[PDB]
Amino acid sequence: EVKVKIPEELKPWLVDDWDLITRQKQLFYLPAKKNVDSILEDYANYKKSRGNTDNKEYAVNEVVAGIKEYFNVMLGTQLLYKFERPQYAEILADHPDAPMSQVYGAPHLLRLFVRIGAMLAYTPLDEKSLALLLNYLHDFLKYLAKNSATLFSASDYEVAPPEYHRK
Amino acid sequence: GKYLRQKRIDFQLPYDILWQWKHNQLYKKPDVPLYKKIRSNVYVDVKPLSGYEATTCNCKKPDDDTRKGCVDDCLNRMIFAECSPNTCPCGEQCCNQRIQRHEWVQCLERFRAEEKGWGIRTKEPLKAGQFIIEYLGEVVSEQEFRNRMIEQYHNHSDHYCLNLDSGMVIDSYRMGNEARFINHSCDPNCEMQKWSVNGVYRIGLYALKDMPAGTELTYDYNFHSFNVECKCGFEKCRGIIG
Ligand SMILES: C[S@@+](CC[C@H](N)C(=O)[O-])C[C@H]1O[C@@H](n2cnc3c(N)ncnc32)[C@H](O)[C@@H]1O
Ligand SMILES: [Zn+2]
Ligand SMILES: [Zn+2]
Ligand SMILES: [Zn+2]
Repeated sequence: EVKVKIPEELKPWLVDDWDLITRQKQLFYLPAKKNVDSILEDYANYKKSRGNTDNKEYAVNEVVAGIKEYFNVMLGTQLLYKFERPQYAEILADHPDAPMSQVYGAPHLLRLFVRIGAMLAYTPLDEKSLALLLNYLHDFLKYLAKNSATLFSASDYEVAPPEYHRK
Repeated sequence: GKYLRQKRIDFQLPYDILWQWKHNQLYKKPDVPLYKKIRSNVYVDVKPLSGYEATTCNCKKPDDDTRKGCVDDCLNRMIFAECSPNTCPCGEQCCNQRIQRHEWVQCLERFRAEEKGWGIRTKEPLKAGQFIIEYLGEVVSEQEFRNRMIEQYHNHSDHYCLNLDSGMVIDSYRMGNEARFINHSCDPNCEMQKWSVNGVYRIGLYALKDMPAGTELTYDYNFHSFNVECKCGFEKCRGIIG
């Protein structure tokens, strides 16, 4: 009974991401130059400076925590193409005690919001902040869509090395 | 649950975004050409059997385990066949199994051509005679390709197809690989070679010369039997593709 609406200003970038990963065999520069942690902190800072002074910040930080948790729990299993799995294994091996929110960046964060609705409506990891995240995700997506130009780009992708195809 | 062991599900974009892209109904059409990527040729109604098989090439496996075998001194290479991995005396040092071993050059970058639409470049230098990538698509008959051409395909201006000698056509309009974006040059730097892999015909791209990183991959359209319907830049440019 929950479905997340991706902004219309973001679907062409999802098409570009699918084309760059599955059909052009390119890879996102891991670790990201700006990881999910820094993006969430940027969103928090952008939400602080507004009309309501201090009477919204607790929920903002809690929503950031929920977003980071769902990303860290869904990345390696649901937010990965088949071609990115060797890169994921190498990232896990080289950086074992590093949550995915420190490694991946904007495109995988976006990919989270196309499948999180399955876990929110059926296997929520926290039922105490479930209703808050449902309230805030359709504005976090608007923030992402407003910053799409600086967050999503083909510059962060590189052609995969020839030894990668052997995995 | 909360508290639930996830099961690996490969990511694929949702149906609506795919339907919006395929029907040009989104905020803006992404600079992405609609084609289905395949790993091997799809035999629609004909199988491009080469007519023959390979043999044992008598090539002497080099003492040094790193020297490549069957390098321009092989019998199978003289009949355009790839050595069977369980009969080639060179064993695991055989150089004449590039296609079946899927040994691409993984330095290919797509880009928007200047007056040709799409193009492909290499992000790494390539020695001469090196194997690039196989031209993938649907292996169709002459009659089936005429069907698809006259009553199904509208963009005849840029035909996504390569021809096989036996009247068969490798149609890459709907399904194929990146090799469908390689355009034409009267003075080419690559070449399309037909090989007998496991008794079936395959087409591969090979370097006609040494080339540094950043050059566009081009091959001659006239030397390959199909253009039944130009601004390359060469000095002796043939004006139009033909
Ligand atoms: C199989 S497609 C190759 C990729 C194609 N250029 C594209 O944008 O998708 C072949 C078509 O590319 C175009 N083309 C090839 N060489 C060209 C050139 N030198 N100048 C302008 N167009 C060219 C021709 O229209 C031809 O039909
Ligand atoms: Zn040999
Ligand atoms: Zn051999
Ligand atoms: Zn020309």
